[PDB]
Amino acid sequence: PEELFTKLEKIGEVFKGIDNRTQKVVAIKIIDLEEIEDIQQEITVLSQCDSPYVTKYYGSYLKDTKLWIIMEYLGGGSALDLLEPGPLDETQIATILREILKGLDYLHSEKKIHRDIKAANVLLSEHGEVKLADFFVGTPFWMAPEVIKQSAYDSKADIWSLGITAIELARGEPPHSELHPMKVLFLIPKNNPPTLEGNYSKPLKEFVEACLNKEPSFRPTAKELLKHKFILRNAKKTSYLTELIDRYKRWKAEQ
Ligand SMILES: [Hg+2]
Ligand SMILES: [Hg+2]
Repeated sequence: PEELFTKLEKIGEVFKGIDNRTQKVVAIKIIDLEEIEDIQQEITVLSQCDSPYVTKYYGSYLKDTKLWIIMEYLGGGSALDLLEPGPLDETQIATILREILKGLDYLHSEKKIHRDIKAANVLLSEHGEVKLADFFVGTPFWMAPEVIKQSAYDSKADIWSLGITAIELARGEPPHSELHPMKVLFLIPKNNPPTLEGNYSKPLKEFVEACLNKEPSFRPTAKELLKHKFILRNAKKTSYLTELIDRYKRWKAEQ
């Protein structure tokens, strides 16, 4: 059946697997089909995406009642995983942001909206390549005020989410992280937008402020932000991110 792949360790259950034809590692999500419409939608979008900044989809298979979804394997962890040992520096922040922006620029140029940009959905390869993962929708802390209000929105909603993600990358968590999500649901539309507080460079605070404009048309586009002062002064080779990957592995081993 699906002996085109060898299931390795569990990493909806996700497994590391190996493509028997090439010996390349894949991620295998196995869903017991026994609502299916949401799974259905996710698969169609992934197969419609084709970018090095977006997790590759390799195909779906049915075995008995189980759907096998073959995905790009990325063994560096999520950006959220990499915050666990301690703070990032601004080079690491800018580098990660820059790659997310390339992914957003790709998606926004293809008339797509991610709708769930957050550090947990930014995945790294073992070599430090950064890609976007995981397809009123979103995760409340990162949701744009127009999304929460169930108002009309477009790709600018992702830009707001990018700003909240920039705060998460700098501070380790989004604004309001200690509050019940239902309270956050009224706070976001009501309150002044968050700002990055603490000892960060002016360009970084300015990058965040630009994303977090309550008026979506005043937020820059992903193309524009790729040329932001903070990105240009601070972003370096993605291969330098291996240091963060190593930091996490060491941290995770010590418990
Ligand atoms: Hg996609
Ligand atoms: Hg796409």
